[PDB]
This record gives sequence, structure tokens and C-alpha cells, in this order.
Amino acid sequence: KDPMVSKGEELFTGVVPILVELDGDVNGHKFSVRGEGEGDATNGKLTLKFICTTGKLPVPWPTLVTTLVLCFARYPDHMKQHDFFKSAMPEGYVQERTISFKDDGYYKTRAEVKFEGDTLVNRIELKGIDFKEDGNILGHKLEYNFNSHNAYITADKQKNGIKSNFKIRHNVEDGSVQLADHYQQNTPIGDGPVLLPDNHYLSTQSALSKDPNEKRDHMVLLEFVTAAGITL
Repeated sequence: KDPMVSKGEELFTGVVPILVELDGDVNGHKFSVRGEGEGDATNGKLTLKFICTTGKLPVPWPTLVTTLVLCFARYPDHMKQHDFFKSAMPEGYVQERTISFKDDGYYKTRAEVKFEGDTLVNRIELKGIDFKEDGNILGHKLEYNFNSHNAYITADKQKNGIKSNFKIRHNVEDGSVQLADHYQQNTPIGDGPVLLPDNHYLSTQSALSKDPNEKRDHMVLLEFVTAAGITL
């Protein structure tokens, strides 16, 4: 549509720098997180490092993974017309969630995902309400790991966007599982050629690690995201 200005999926054919900034308030504990790295949508790959820039993170790092850039999913060639996330770029989209932790509190998140220059930027405000002081979150009882999940995507025609409902399973240190029910909405910031997809899902795998030379509270993240569910 413009051979002289890359738009939509054309912005993601190579390796793209990423900046993430989150400011959070959980039960009145206010904190900030900054992440940086790169995305390789051709391979569905994210490599990021996140630092809590205010001190110790008052919630477990795994509980923030889904909040801390689905435009880097690898959509198969026969599914490219269903990629809402890239089609909104560079102007971007708003991603909102409520995440309810079973038998504990909830997060509300609002984020803008858009290009700032050559960098894909995810800026987030997070509010956490009703957490138990001796629960798995404020008590830091969740294992430092992450399971693989599927997130089913459906069009939200009235808002020209998409929705998603899915449950994250967080391993607890006692061998139990802590469910985190995600209600997600995405709406474009602009109004260009936005693609409203047929039903499909995103398959996601994550690996968490530590940087042995990093003094600050932090999370190193490798993540893969791949679209599926429509037949060739």
C-alpha cells in the first residue's frame, strides 16, 4: 500500500528492538519494571531482560509474564490475514486485561503497544487489588518457572479489535497450581487496514532464567509464540 513506508507485517520481517515499561500498584506497594531486548517474529521469538528499577519486586516475576507483545507471534503463511497485532502497526493497539488469581486478588492492566522510532514499546499501568498477605503472590510462593499455554483469539467486531480468554497455570512451591484467569481486550489506536481474524489460537512457551552478573531483582525471559488453529 506504500512501497516507501513499511507498515503492518512489513515492520516485523527482521529483528526489532523492544522496550517495556511497567508501573504497578499492588495492595498499595508501588514499583516499576523496565525491560529490553529484541523480537524476531519470523521465528516467533522474544529475548528480553526485565529489571525492577525501584527495589525488590513485591509480586512474583511469573505473575507479570503475560502483562510484560503479541505482535511478535509467528503466523503461518496461510494465516497472515488473521494477524490483528501486526496489522495495527506502527500506530499500535491498546491491550487491557483483568487477571483474577484463584482464591486471591486480581490485576487490572492497561497497556499501549506501538512503535516509537524503530523500537516496539509496551508501556503498562498495573493495579492489583485484594491480595492476601499470606497468599501465594504477596507471600512469594510461586516457582520461578512457566508452563506452556494456548490463548484462543476471537474477533471483537464492534470494537474493531480482538478478545481472548485463557487461564495461566502457575506452579506453587507446595506442588499445587495457582490459576490466573485472563480476560483480554485489544483495540487499535489508529484506523488503517486492520485485520479482524477468524477464530484461532496462540501457542506460547516460556523459559525464565537469571543473569548471574545482575545485582538488581530481575527476570531473563525467552519466549516463543506461534499462531495455529486454521487449516492450510
